[PDB]
Amino acid sequence: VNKIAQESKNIWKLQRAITILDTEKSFLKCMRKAFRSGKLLQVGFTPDGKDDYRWCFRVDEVNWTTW
Amino acid sequence: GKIGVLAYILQREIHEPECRHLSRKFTEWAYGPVHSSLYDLSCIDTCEKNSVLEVIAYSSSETPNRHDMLLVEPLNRLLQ
Amino acid sequence: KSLFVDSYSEILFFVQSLFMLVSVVLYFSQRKEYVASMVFSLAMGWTNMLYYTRGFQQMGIYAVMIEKMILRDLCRFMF
Amino acid sequence: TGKTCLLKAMLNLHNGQNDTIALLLDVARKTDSLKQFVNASYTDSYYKGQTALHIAIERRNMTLVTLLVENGADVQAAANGDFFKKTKGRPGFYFGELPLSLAACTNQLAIVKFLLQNSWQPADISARDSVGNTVLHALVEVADNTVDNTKFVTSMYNEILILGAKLHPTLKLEEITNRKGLTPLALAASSGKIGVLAYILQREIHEPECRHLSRKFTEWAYGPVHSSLYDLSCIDTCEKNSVLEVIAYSSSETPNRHDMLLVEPLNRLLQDKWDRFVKRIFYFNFFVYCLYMIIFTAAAYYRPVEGLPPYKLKNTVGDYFRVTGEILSVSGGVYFFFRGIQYFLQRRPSLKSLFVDSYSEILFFVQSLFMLVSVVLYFSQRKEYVASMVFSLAMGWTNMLYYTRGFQQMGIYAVMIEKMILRDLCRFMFVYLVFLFGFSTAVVTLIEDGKYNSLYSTCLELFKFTIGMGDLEFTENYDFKAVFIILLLAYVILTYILLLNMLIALMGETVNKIAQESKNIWKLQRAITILDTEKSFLKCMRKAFRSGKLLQVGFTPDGKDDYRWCFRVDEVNWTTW
Amino acid sequence: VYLVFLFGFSTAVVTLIEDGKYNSLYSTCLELFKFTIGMGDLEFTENYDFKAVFIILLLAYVILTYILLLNMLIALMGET
Ligand SMILES: CCCCCCCCCCCCC(=O)O[C@@H](COC(=O)CCC)COP(=O)(O)O[C@H]1[C@H](O)[C@@H](O)[C@@H](O)[C@@H](O)[C@@H]1O
Ligand SMILES: CCCCCCCCCCCCC(=O)O[C@@H](COC(=O)CCC)COP(=O)(O)O[C@H]1[C@H](O)[C@@H](O)[C@@H](O)[C@@H](O)[C@@H]1O
Repeated sequence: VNKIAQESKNIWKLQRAITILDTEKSFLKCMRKAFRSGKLLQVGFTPDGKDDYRWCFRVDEVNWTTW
Repeated sequence: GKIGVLAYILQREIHEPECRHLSRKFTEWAYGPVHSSLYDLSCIDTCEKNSVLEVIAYSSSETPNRHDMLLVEPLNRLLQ
Repeated sequence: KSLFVDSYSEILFFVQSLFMLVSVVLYFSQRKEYVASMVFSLAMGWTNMLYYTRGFQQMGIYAVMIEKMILRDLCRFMF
Repeated sequence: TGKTCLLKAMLNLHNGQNDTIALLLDVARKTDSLKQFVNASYTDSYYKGQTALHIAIERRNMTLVTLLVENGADVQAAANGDFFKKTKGRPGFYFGELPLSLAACTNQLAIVKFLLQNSWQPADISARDSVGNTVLHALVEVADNTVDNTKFVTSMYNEILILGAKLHPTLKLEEITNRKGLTPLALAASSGKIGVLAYILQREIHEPECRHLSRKFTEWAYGPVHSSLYDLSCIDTCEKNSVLEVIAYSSSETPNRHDMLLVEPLNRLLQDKWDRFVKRIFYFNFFVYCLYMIIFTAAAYYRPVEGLPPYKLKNTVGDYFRVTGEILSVSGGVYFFFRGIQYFLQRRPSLKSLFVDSYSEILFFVQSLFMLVSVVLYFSQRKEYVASMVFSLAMGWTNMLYYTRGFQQMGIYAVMIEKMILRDLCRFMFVYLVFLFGFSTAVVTLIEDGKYNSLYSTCLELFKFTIGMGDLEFTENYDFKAVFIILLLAYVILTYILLLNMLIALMGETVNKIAQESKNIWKLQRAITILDTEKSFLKCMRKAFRSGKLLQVGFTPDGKDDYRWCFRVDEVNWTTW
Repeated sequence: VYLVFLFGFSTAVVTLIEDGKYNSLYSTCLELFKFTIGMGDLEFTENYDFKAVFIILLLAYVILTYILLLNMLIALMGET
């Protein structure tokens, strides 16, 4: 038990990930809300004049250094 | 199971002209110490065949770091 | 080999169902031994309840620890 | 949104420069007027109140700050839009809404000093935002107990105090309260900002005309030895938010509520209070409770065995003693009942703090409830009162462990018992009960027309394995003996060999990790005991107020002298002669 | 701690019992002690009413002393 704590957390997270993927693959209801994060424009400037919408996922962060 | 390369790619941010579009991590706003980043998630959440989540989850049990790869930041937050 | 070194829960649920089906066959085969099958399935069914401890962080991690104890320490000790 | 061209230009700076800003300001001057232009601000509910000065500060552009202030910008413009509120469910950044608090919250000391000591419009250092929080309150808010954050927050807090004293010697910044009545010290204590609290409580300022601001003073220092003094104002006692009261009666969600009492003056003060005042009272309370439980045990043990209570009192000594003990036991039950109600009413727990914390008061209340139910059944002519009474009796004896606090060795042991029950026994009992019920159902299904053949008897019979009494051949009323024995062996292996030994391993793992947490929790438990004792006190005793009214500096900002009830701590150092 | 638990539940059980073979603080104290050494009968008497109360008391005692406290003692001695 002293040695498998982190391994146990990792395996649990993997087991939950498998459950999630099976649920989203089955879904029994033609639900599209399983597709998360929203179709946002990251740059809006591809190598050509077009804009790129890339389904990005938002993460807030706070840092008190490197002002 | 090349966790290092995966960790690099998923949060790659390129600060120069004509190579911004190559990034997969973008910073939208940053007021003070607070800033809101955006991860790409193309071919992570869903795609034609090889979604990264599908590839890791349905790995063959011999991949070296199949347990650790999900600790990479955007994947952990996305699964939660 | 991947069939047995990994995906234990699929095996256990499948074996539960196998015992159930053998129970049905014996039941309609006019053998009392269907009871012998049924109880085994019943026992396994309740132990397979632990499959659902995932989704609960404390209990899921605990269940993984139980799994690993069975595979490593209980196996060596029992031999 | 309502943003003007100036605000658009300010949000687009190239290496901190944008020449069109001075162009727009000069044009505004020459057109009609500037004061409305330079104070233009957003109107939408998200960025409401944001103005160019805020943008200058957050961009860390000194030049624009100086220019905008010079041109008559409002240094008291409050940005109270939704992005500038706490609002845990939305993104944003709280900083106190004011340019001075914004400068302080972003580690920009030069801008703070300029805003305070500019020629055109100096900032009001005592100003308060919509929440009532002034700069010091905001600085407490932005703390998160991390090293790099805490360093600058403590430093800026120090510097703002120095500047406030120099500019307004008669102003007492730390005495300002927000809408909640909290001073920055009380706010730091309530919110668990242990770093800032540790800074404040032992603050020492070595310079003339700022000595009075310190809270740690050195009276004499002969050689390596020197005797320091801690202020203890608003720690030991005050109007509302005593620091000890704030920490002890925290809502259990405060991050560092266990750690905050490790701060030196608090720990020494609590120990002094204990030894001087509370130790004797607590021991006496323990003695009284022991007498109560002995009397209750004696009353219950000698209950009559005839049917149909209540029972006629026999004119004999033993029955007089029995009914006397019964009356006293019911009295004590009522006492703990009303104490539980009083605790609930005074603390008003929000139905989660009622269960996730304060287990002792719940247990004593439950004991008293069982006593009252016992009385009701007793006079209701039901023998079932016995069923109630015994539970109360059992709980009463186990509640004796409540008094293991106040003993350093035993209280830690009691805390570890609590943690074992809450973590490891709960997880084990869930899994064990799943296995037990599953195999019980299997075995009782196999058994037919036997003595057992029933869920209760088979469950108990399998449970006997856990206590080392499993028969392993308790019945033959089945067919397929091989199936029966296989089930029992599998149950034994899975539960007895694996799970109990795994429980031992996990308890060993847990004990290795909760040593310091146990010391902190025990210290907190004893602190709560001390505060309750000094709060009730039943005699109007003034010895509870410790440390003695000493003169610290004797030189306030005016010629008055300061008597601050300081607490003396003697210390030695064999370095830095 | 163990003696507090033992005495508390002994007094509870001997209170519940009436006019039995045990019906005495010593006999019940010894009988509950037998659980600690792995010899607890768990049905040592029926001289009561309220069987559910009796069995609930014994199970609570067993859980608190045998399962919790003894394993806790082992863990603490390991730390020591
Ligand atoms: C007569 C009665 C006999 C019953 C005997 C059985 C008792 C336990 C029953 C409890 C049920 C728990 C369960 O359902 O199975 C547990 C483990 O079961 C065992 O330990 C079998 C011991 C044989 C988790 O199974 P899982 O599918 O998650 O396997 C994990 C992969 O998924 C994951 O990707 C990783 O590769 C990870 O390394 C894998 O483990
Ligand atoms: C039929 C018979 C059954 C008896 C069942 C019960 C047996 C145990 C009886 C032992 C009595 C010990 C006791 O009297 O209670 C112990 C806790 O024991 C339990 O775990 C009860 C589980 C229910 C201390 O409770 P405490 O009030 O100190 O809670 C702490 C706060 O005070 C502190 O400020 C912190 O917030 C900390 O996080 C809190 O924990």
